[PDB]
Amino acid sequence: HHHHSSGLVPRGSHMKTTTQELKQYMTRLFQLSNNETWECETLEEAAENILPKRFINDSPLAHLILETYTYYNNELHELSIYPFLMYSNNQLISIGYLDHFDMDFLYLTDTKNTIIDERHLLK
Amino acid sequence: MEWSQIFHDITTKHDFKAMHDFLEKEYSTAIVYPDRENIYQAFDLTPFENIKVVILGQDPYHGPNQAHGLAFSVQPNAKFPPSLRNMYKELADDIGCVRQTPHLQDWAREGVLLLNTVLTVRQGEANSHRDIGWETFTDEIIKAVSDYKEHVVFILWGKPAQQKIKLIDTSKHCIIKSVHPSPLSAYRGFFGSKPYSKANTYLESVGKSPINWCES
Repeated sequence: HHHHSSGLVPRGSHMKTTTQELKQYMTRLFQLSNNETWECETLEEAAENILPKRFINDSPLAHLILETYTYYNNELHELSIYPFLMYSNNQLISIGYLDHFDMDFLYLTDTKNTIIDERHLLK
Repeated sequence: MEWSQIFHDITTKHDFKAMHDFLEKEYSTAIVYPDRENIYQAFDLTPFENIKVVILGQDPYHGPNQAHGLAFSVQPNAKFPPSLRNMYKELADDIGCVRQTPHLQDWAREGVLLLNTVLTVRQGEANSHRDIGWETFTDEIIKAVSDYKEHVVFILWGKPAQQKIKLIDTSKHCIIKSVHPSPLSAYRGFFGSKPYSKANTYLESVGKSPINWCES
């Protein structure tokens, strides 16, 4: 509820803290300069339009509209990678990054069955 | 019909005083986007009688040197957002021209109402000015466009924009809908959808000159 004030040290929201974690992981995985800032494109969209159909099915994602955060700059555009976060009513739905035509997942759930959880790679 | 009369008709139906005090405090205390004099740029650049196409956005960009009052558009020195990149790619694959500037003011002059559903935002805080009155105002704007124009094109990208079909008289106006041009969804419906040429085809079928989507 107060992720900023629920730890020992000062931090931001769950979204922004998870962003920084995703950023430190992607910087190492892709040898990123981070010479430019991560600009963010925020958008709400039905889960069935932004996630593979295999994970939708008759799960709650069939109807859910997710709040999405896609980070970008000219360096990430050069590598064709787009780190993204997805939420649904303050609950984390997905951590990952688009890699060219693929969609890599570091975390993904349908609010009932966790599909992927590799957040251990982020901490 | 003028934007001023529609705005007044809206003010008769909804009180915007608390919203005014909030926005004044916000602009005085924090960094609000876009600039104050650019809040209604979509209306200033697209007078009501010039509306041929309506493209709905959501929130303005919340980073420096980005939003300037138009949906999807960014300032000339800004880095290209991914959705705008995919819009330009689909334009190249659809009409045949490549756009090099990241602003869409010429689209606005041509008659494309680039309407965000929320018109202000605090710097770096997504949805910070949600649920303060912008939704009611933009819903009424959509209703007024549907009422006081004979035939226009609504380009509805994404599910939230498609939820506004309830406000549009589908018997009068063309509705072009697909998934969002965002890289998260562009390959599930947007690429190949050809919204620009479809809009121009409808405009010519209703006796109106087409949109020049290209640069000039």
